Amino acid sequence: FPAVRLALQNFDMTYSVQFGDLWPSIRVSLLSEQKYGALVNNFAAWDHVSAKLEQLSAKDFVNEAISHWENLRCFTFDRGDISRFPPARPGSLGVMEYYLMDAASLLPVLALGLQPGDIVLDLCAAPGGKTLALLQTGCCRNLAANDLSPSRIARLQKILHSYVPEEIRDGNQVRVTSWDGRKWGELEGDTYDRVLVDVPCTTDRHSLHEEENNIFKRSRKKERQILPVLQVQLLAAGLLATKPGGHVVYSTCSLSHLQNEYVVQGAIELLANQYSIQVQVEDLTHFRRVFMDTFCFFSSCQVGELVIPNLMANFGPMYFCKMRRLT
Amino acid sequence: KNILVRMVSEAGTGFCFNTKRNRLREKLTLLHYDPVVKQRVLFVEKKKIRSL
Amino acid sequence: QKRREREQHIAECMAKMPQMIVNWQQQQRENWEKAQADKER
Amino acid sequence: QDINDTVRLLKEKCLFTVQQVTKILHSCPSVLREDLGQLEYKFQYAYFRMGIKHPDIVKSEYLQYSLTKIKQRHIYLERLGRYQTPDKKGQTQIPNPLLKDILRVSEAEFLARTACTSVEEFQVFKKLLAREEEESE
Amino acid sequence: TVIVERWWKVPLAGEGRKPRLHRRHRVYKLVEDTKHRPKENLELILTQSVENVGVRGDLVSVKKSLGRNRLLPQGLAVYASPENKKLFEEEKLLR
Amino acid sequence: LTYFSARKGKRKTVKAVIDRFLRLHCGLWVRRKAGYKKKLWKKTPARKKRLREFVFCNKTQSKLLDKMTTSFWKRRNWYVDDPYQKYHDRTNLKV
RNA sequence: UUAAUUUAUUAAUGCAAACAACCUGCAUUAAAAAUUUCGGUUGGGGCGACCUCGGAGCAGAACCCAACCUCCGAGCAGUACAUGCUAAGACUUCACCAGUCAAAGCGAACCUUUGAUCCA
RNA sequence: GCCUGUUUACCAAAAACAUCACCUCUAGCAUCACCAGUAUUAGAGGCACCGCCU
RNA sequence: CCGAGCCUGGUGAUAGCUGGUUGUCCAAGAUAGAAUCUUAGUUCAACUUUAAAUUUGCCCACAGAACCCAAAUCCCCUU
Ligand SMILES: [Mg+2]
Ligand SMILES: [Mg+2]
Ligand SMILES: [Mg+2]
Ligand SMILES: [Mg+2]
Ligand SMILES: [Mg+2]
Ligand SMILES: [Mg+2]
Ligand SMILES: [Mg+2]
Ligand SMILES: [Mg+2]
Ligand SMILES: [Mg+2]
Ligand SMILES: [Mg+2]
Ligand SMILES: [Mg+2]
Ligand SMILES: [Mg+2]
Repeated sequence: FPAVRLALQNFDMTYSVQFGDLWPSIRVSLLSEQKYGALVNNFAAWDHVSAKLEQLSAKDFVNEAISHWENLRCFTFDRGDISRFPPARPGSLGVMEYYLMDAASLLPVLALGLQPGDIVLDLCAAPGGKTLALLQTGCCRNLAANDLSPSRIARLQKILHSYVPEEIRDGNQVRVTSWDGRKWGELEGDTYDRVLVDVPCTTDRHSLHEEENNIFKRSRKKERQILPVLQVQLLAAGLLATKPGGHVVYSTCSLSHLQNEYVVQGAIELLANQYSIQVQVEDLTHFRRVFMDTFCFFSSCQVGELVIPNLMANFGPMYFCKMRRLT
Repeated sequence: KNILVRMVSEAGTGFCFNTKRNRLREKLTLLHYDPVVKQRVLFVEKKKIRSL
Repeated sequence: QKRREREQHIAECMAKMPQMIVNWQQQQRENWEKAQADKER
Repeated sequence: QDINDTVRLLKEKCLFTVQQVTKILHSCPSVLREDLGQLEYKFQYAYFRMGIKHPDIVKSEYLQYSLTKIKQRHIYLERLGRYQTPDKKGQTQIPNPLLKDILRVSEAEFLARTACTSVEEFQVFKKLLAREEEESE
Repeated sequence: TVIVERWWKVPLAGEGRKPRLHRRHRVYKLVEDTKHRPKENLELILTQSVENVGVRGDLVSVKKSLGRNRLLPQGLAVYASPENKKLFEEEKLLR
Repeated sequence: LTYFSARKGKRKTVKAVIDRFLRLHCGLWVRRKAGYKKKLWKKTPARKKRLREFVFCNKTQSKLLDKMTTSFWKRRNWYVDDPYQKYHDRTNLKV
């Protein structure tokens, strides 16, 4: 029994109930190829790369989104189009022109609302992607990124060497640590203004793609079972680290309602009882309407936003919830 | 990933030496010491030896 | 014959060598200057 | 030689009875035009991956349809979860749609009744599957 | 004819001695099958007029099949031996 | 090895030893270092310098090689321009 | 047997050979077979996991060691393209193989994670 | 288990094997089996006499 | 005495397995690392024996051996 088949069995037995008639579409979208967005590097010839992508017929979905939502530029092809993006190559400035990343792993960044001069935390997000997107936002913003895995921290360092110039990377503007997100709540508290908590997840698409280190293999049953506890603890730690009135975004690459809504609800409960701190879930329905053109969203989710994969736009999965710490 | 490539001397000598460069990166031209000529000379990438 | 062919080819390449090195270094420096110009925008 | 090797592929490497071979040839002589290897792949796709048996393969003229169309519809159904390959026991959790409902019908009814999806999604899937096949080969 | 070659070299036997063969010396590789060589032609001297070949006393390169099946068996042609060539040369100079 | 050959009754030489080791007449065996030609691009210059060297064998390694070769390989060879002519003998050795 | 290696032999075809039959050679596909194997650790078995190297526990004070075991990461990446060549003297994972450090000298400039032999 | 039969000579006689009956597959044919036969035939496999309800 | 007859031969098959291995007397003589389709074996090391060459060997009093933050051990003038 391949772990891919085990993951398919679990998804069929759970997400079918969760999604009703949308489950076949989600299933075929997951099993088909993934649509990749191209995020141009703000630290390179951004105008030239954007012109090249527009020649390649991609459009910056981010550009015509902030106008309604109210520097990030990610080019994605139109709905239905399956064209691939040319592989990234080093630019004239000596850095990679663009990053080929899941466009859905950018809505948490755009929903966090990165204001100028705000201190930013990446509690556990260290596969690249969202971290580089946060970096490519402005030249007057300080960010610190942490993750328990030294290999993932090294991957962050490699991508930063590839994209972020030495001048920006070396300074205190970037702070890469490798401590534990759970103990981050004791390492610091009420320090960060904007926090991104991308907990380890079942990463459903990659679980169905790659057999190696598949979370659904029989060996990692204990890890898969303790995942809810780890996710709740990490989200609580992020809510502790964020300042009163600060903003956090909980992110997940899973369709599981257990890992999406129960995690945030349990974190709210635990951090309002064990710590007597009030957190309010902010609405992102405007975000849903703004990005409806580029992504397909599941509406039945009460809290947070779920970008589900569709054949027209194979961009999901991505669940993100915006939470303002009212106390 | 990286590929091992054979930089061949532009000084006319048969001296070649092996370097590593990214596959996506452009073909390499590099100053290197020529033992036969006993002077630093340019070397150009000729062919890809392997993919490491 | 092989030895003298090698010698003359080496001599020709050596005659061209300083100019080639200067041109290559100038190309690298001008690429760097273009990068800084792009940074200026 | 071409006719004989087609018949021998149908009988030996495909285990079709003499009557079944006659029925196939009578129904759709395009099998003879179709090259070997491709024919064997089509038959094994029907047999193993699709779980179909010789009587059904003969009844519904599966060998008449093109391999590209067969894969385009079957893989769509399977990834949608509406079609399941029979287990070692030959059983499925849900009864699979009939070959007439899969291949004989037009794209409209195929996507409306069997797949219950949209034509745009089907076109995107068809292009994706074409890319997948090209990359595999 | 099938022409074969030892895979394993046979050690030299000497002058008057005979080579001693072992099990490995019975392993052969086919270097050529003469039957697959391109066909060559047989040189013949005609004795009687034959359609599309010649008349008499003229050296002709004919397909070996024709030469060995029709011309020679029926006496229409003779081998292009030195003796036959000389005899037909004397015939030509006496005509 | 073969202590008594079936055809001559003689002791045989392990030719794997001859293909790999040089015997200095005094009793020293010289060899190359293993991997001296393998993946040099990923080896440091010091490691490559160590690998490019000709290296002596142990006493027990030398004894094994002596047993595995016959007396022919242990004779005085007066080659014309042998690079090892000076190394064939020991000088100023105390016990 | 969907283990590995074959197809000598038959049976089909194909191409040459002999002028359709028959037969020879060379291929391809099968049938029938033939030959051979069953790594290690964990009461056994299923499902596993691991097998090499490096860092930490794990050894309080030279070394060595708590194997089995716990955690982590590496089959590299970045850099340079003298990050060369040579060479005293040493270390060393308890053998060997292998692996380290290195003065002096020459020459340019002015480094921080593995795999032998054969064979190609 | 249809039956009578058969079997592990020397620890098993049985519900096992066979069996009539039925089904499936293969074969359009001569001078050594099949067979001095020719599709109501021959060979192989399965199943279980039979009879009914679907 | 058939999950594949019997006889002869190859054949003194092979056996890292079991068993055996015959006068007298003296002497030296101990647990030990690595690799291994390897842990019922072997090869190297260590130990062991014999012969030989030479000069130091063992014990050890001080002195000396890390920061992080016990018993002892190593090393060697004397003796
Ligand atoms: Mg002689
Ligand atoms: Mg250790
Ligand atoms: Mg050592
Ligand atoms: Mg009975
Ligand atoms: Mg009875
Ligand atoms: Mg009995
Ligand atoms: Mg009885
Ligand atoms: Mg008997
Ligand atoms: Mg014996
Ligand atoms: Mg005694
Ligand atoms: Mg081995
Ligand atoms: Mg053993």
